[PDB]
Amino acid sequence: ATYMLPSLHDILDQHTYKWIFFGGKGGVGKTTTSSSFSVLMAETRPNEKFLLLSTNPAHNISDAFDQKFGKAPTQVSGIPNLYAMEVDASGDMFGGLNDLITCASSFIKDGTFPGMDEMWSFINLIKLIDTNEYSTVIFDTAPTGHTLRFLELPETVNKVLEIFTRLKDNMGGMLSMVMQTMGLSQNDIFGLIDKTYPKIDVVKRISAEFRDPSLCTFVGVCIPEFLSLYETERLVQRLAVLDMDCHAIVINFVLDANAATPCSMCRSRARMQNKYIDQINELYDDFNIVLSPLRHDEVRGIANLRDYAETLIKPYRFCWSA
Amino acid sequence: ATYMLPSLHDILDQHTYKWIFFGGKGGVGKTTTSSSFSVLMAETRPNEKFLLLSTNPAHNISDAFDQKFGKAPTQVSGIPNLYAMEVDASGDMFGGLNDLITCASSFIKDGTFPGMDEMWSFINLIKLIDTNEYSTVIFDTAPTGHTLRFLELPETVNKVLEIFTRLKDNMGGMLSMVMQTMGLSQNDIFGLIDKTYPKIDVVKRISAEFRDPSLCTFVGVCIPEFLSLYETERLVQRLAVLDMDCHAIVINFVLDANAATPCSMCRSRARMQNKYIDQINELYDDFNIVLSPLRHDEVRGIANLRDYAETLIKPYRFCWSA
Ligand SMILES: Nc1ncnc2c1ncn2[C@@H]1O[C@H](COP(=O)(O)OP(=O)(O)OP(=O)(O)O)[C@@H](O)[C@H]1O
Ligand SMILES: Nc1ncnc2c1ncn2[C@@H]1O[C@H](COP(=O)(O)OP(=O)(O)OP(=O)(O)O)[C@@H](O)[C@H]1O
Ligand SMILES: [Mg+2]
Ligand SMILES: [Mg+2]
Ligand SMILES: [Zn+2]
Ligand SMILES: [Zn+2]
Ligand SMILES: [Zn+2]
Repeated sequence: ATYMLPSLHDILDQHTYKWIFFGGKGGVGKTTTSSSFSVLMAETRPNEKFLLLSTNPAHNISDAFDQKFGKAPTQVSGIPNLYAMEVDASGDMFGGLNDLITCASSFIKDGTFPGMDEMWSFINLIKLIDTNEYSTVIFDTAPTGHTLRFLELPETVNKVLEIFTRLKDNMGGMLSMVMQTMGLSQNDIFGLIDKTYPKIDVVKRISAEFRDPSLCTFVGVCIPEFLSLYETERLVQRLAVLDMDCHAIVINFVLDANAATPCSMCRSRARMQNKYIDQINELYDDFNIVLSPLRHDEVRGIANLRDYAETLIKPYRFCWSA
Repeated sequence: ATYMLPSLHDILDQHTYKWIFFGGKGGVGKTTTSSSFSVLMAETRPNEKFLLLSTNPAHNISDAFDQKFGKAPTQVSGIPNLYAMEVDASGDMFGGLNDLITCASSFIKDGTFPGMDEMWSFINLIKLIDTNEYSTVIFDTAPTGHTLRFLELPETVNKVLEIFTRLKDNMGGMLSMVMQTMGLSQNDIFGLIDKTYPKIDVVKRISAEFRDPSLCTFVGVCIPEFLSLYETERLVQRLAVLDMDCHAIVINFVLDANAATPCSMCRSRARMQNKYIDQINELYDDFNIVLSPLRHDEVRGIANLRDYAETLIKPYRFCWSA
């Protein structure tokens, strides 16, 4: 009843995608899967450019590729259309606009809203992306429970733009209060609003692309174990709240073993995994469910990232397959 | 040359310990190991009381124990001297002191130092711990790269107490500025400083216990793979910076396989693990290195947490052991 191909081949072939996120519990393969998929995209689309971004403060993209990446787009050895970059947590208009915001917000209740650094980090990031003309950006995220980088900016944008309105109108005398508090002219304050409003508008427009299922999708990564399914349920619910598309899950570390497998370790673990794979098949029956097998070695270097990518688009046949 | 028992038995038997942290890369077994060890402590010391705290916003202690825990100490089924609690991120003196701090700090450069919520979260936590009289608190931390909860408060304490000094002395007219800015009397400001200074002093005294190797130790958890050793090196360096003791690592998911093991998956993976275990044996030759074997099933429920704890103090004999 509506066979979903157990692969990311449809995502790979959907060239409208501008933003692709991979996420899930600690240790499930976010870095391995995002890195492998970004190689697959780059090698199948050599006439386009791609950016892999780590937003996990525990950056592991360098060690996955066995190549030193930095805080600026770095070209991947052997895949010259692929760039990788570490994004850290949180010009001089920043200082001025921030002070204007923090002062003006304290004129109303709950007026200490966070993520003004976030906004400026993100404005910088759009700088790079338009300049270098990437067709798609791939995110290697931090584990679930760690706040999703950039995904709440639409609510930040809204509070800033309403403050801009209040100041322009002198709503309840906020402008007078700010001028008298900061010793700025009406023209100084209007100058800060006017010069930065286009920057905010860009943030508004790209944040909307996160919520457009043609431009953005979020791929879940999990292991077939109680705690990882729990974290996956909570990631899927949080993405619904944020109006962001998630229709694909990669189940990683899948054992190629059954009741007839000699190894008693692989045999019993495969029994455990079977319960949780069936639970995922049931719960997410409209998703692409990709079975990424346990490999004989860690997934480091392009040869390994390439082999890992093959099972993202060519569904692996397990001894226990139908 | 200085045989370290490959177990946590010395830590288990060291009753001076008040604070024990478990940490490491995403997915390596922080929750499993902290939960198991906290059961072991509670069952070996039934006449004392123990608190297990999750500071991973992705709280998994409930699912590890298969018991619902909340935001207040919850008594563990079958282990009545053991309590478990989820600690979330960030009375009315809070609001007032915070406003006093944020105002007074802007009178000097870099005067926007973070973690005033942190401090108040922590003051609350010491409340519970002294009241309920726990001999030891065990922390299930967030992954490496995620900021270590409560461990930077000594530097927060210092900036607050110097502001207190400045205000008391009217250093460079900061007191006048604050009185005129906030419309408080000298006596109002002195009242806020005097009433909360004892609260700060408590934070100062307990933060110091984190840095006393008789009262506090940090146990590393890793898997024998490149990325996990990298994250472990970076956790160990960060704990040196913070003057916090780390002399124990648990290597988890260790395969009981060698060249003679029939299973080609377990045989090759054991070859990979062997390289990284030898690297850990070399690099951390003054540490307790505990080998926690891969188990046939996920570690959920007290029976499993108990079995897992046995290999924390009784070193497992592997087919490949000396
Ligand atoms: N299918 C697989 N078979 C074998 N090893 C794998 C597989 N997938 C990932 N690995 C290895 O497992 C480890 C964990 O993977 P990875 O670091 O990609 O996870 P993560 O979700 O990014 O972790 P973190 O939460 O720490 O960011 C790595 O050492 C990686 O090489
Ligand atoms: N030795 C082991 N053998 C088999 N399964 C294990 C072992 N240790 C842990 N597990 C299982 O592996 C999974 C990951 O462990 P756990 O959740 O404790 O790691 P963590 O470091 O707390 O992860 P996170 O970074 O998400 O907080 C769990 O499903 C747990 O039951
Ligand atoms: Mg990662
Ligand atoms: Mg955990
Ligand atoms: Zn195709
Ligand atoms: Zn003993
Ligand atoms: Zn096996």
